[PDB]
Amino acid sequence: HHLVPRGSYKVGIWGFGAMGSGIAKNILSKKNLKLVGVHDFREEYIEKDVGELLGLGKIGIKVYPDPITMVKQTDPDLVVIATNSFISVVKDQIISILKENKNVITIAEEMAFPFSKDPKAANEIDTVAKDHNVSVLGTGVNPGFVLDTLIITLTGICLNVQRIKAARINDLSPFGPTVMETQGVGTTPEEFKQGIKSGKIVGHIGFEQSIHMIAKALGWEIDRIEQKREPIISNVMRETKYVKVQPGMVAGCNHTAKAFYKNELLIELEHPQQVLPHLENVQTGDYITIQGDPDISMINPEIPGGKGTIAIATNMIPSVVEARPGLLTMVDLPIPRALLAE
Amino acid sequence: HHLVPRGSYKVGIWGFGAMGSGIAKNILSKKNLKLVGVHDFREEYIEKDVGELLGLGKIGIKVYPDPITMVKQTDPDLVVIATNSFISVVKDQIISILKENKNVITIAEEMAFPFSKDPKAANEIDTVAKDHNVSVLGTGVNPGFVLDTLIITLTGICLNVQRIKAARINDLSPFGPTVMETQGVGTTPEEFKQGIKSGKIVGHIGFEQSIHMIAKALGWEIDRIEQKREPIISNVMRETKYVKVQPGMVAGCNHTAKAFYKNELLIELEHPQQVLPHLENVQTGDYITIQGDPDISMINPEIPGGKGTIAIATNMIPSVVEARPGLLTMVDLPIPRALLAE
Ligand SMILES: NC(=O)c1ccc[n+]([C@@H]2O[C@H](COP(=O)([O-])OP(=O)(O)OC[C@H]3O[C@@H](n4cnc5c(N)ncnc54)[C@H](O)[C@@H]3O)[C@@H](O)[C@H]2O)c1
Ligand SMILES: NC(=O)c1ccc[n+]([C@@H]2O[C@H](COP(=O)([O-])OP(=O)(O)OC[C@H]3O[C@@H](n4cnc5c(N)ncnc54)[C@H](O)[C@@H]3O)[C@@H](O)[C@H]2O)c1
Repeated sequence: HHLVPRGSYKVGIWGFGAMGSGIAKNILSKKNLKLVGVHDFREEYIEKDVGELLGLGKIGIKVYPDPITMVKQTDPDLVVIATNSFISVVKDQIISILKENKNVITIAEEMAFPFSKDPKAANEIDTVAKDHNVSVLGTGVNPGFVLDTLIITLTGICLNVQRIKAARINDLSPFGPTVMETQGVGTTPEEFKQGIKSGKIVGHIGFEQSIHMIAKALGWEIDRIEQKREPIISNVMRETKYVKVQPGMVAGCNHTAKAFYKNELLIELEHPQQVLPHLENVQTGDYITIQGDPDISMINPEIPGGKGTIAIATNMIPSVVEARPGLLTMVDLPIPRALLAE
Repeated sequence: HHLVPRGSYKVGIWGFGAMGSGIAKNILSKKNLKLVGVHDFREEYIEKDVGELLGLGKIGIKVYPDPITMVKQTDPDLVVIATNSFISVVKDQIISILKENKNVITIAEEMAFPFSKDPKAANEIDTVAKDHNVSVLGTGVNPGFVLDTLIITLTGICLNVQRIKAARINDLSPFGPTVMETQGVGTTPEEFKQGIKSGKIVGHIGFEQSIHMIAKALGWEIDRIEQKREPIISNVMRETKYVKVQPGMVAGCNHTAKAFYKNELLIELEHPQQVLPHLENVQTGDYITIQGDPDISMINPEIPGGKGTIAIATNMIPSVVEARPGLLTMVDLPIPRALLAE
């Protein structure tokens, strides 16, 4: 009732890495968004022109050494935070922006649905947001879309849902050595085991967030989540510039999650990640099965993680600016849609 | 800012046919909805107990001969109108409810997005809704989901969209003689031609609504829509209790639509409807292709029209009750999701 609608929105960015620089380039293309400032803590970006960093020539938008200075001088309506995955780090970044009376989108995986896993941090964020009449959303391809929002959306044509099973199968081949390491690519089984114990081999971050969003959306409770991270052993040679997988070595990580209530399995999410999956007849894609009334079976190849994340983080901007105050989720907002290029 | 949120919602129904009786049964199953009244103009329903009509025993909810009496005595928060397809008929039904200060959902095909095709009727509805601080939504499987909402949602992971192509392929075999007639099943080509001219053979109602919703959502303009309705000629026998199709006869209707702007094709929607499509290797399903950055290719079998429509019309109820006043569309509301059974 009191919302003043706007026709264009100013955007700032905190974190000018792969995602945040993609986002900046995407915003620059939009008719109804304007990029007004960027911040990153690395000297290689600080005080440089964002246009020139992106290879577009000078556009007169600089990278600020400080995010609060950025916000105060450039006056964005919303800041996109593309920094870290973990609510223990990102919470203070989010709160810093909300205290300067701006909205936030983050792609941090633990922010897609933090209410069950990190209830104190969630409440702290929601409270600051409400106290400053601003909104926060965590989004992304996964978590934020393929294994949560999209699943939920499909249930909208169901009379009732019994259980969900979904899988995202990607190809790690495009990526660099850090990604290869986090999925154990190019390891022996023993090496993989020790990387899992040490945390060097991560698998996927977000299944708990997606499970809890789906559950909340459908009115279910979840009392237990079992996760497994198992090496994907190759029978063939798989090689990129940065990794060599021989037969018997690990080609990546099969991370799966099962969510229960009182020992009834309600949600099963699977995310095998490996290099060159087609070499052993694995087809990449996003696959959703809903068992209910009716049953639904649904994308090949899979939605690209990087490009899709850049996209959705951009595309949600107007909705978040226009949204009610608080810590919001994708389930609270109008359906995602692509914003018009200039 | 002024919205008082509710935890349960009372529902009324106008039109107790295949959809409206399905909807009533679905609402009766929900934890957070209560069915409070039904109206239909046929004597066979009027004054009968809805529970008994549905085979559930007496539940003490009757069918009213008058919808306004229904609303005044049973005090629903929202009325679902499942009567007719055409905005020329349904507009006055919708307006009648809005003037009694209640919200509306309708499944009328021309109400999914009436702003371009029927701008005077749309504005009249939007104006009455706003004047009475209530909301109206048109929804359904098609239009309302598969060839509009769902497509739009998928674009939310795109950087930009060039063009869309989508098809829904169903099987008419389950249906009765009226459906068979509207799709020309069991006709000769000459007969089909004359049924198209007379309006006995309809094809699909809604492509213009879906095209215009997708366009509006993406910020596109459409200046021309070309439609074709061509008979699907069988090479084999196809038979149900109510129809016999011999080789050379028509098995149904291939209705397609192409939407342009300045002669560039932006949206192509296809809905072949025929009996027993598998007999000539046609696979039923809903298929969406987005050409853009990135390209996206997406359900087999197709989302069931009847069950899915019952579902979505029910599932949107809380959102519409909670929504801002006016004539809304699926693009304005939170993502569809299944409501919890009691
Ligand atoms: N939800 C999803 O689907 C999704 C998808 C992609 C990435 N992510 C997450 O988004 C984050 C960003 O991914 P990326 O690929 O852009 O990573 P990146 O390493 O390429 O970029 C991170 C950037 O943030 C900067 N940065 C980090 N901490 C900072 C701080 N405290 N202050 C200022 N600048 C800081 C770094 O200097 C770097 O430029 C990661 O946590 C990633 O896992 C989520
Ligand atoms: N958007 C979609 O995907 C979608 C899907 C299914 C049906 N529909 C539409 O929904 C409508 C209902 O479909 P159905 O299969 O239930 O049709 P139906 O013929 O089985 O039921 C219509 C009912 O409405 C009653 N009725 C009609 N006009 C009335 C009036 N003026 N006052 C009171 N009662 C009245 C009839 O007596 C009948 O019981 C149709 O127009 C149909 O095309 C849309």
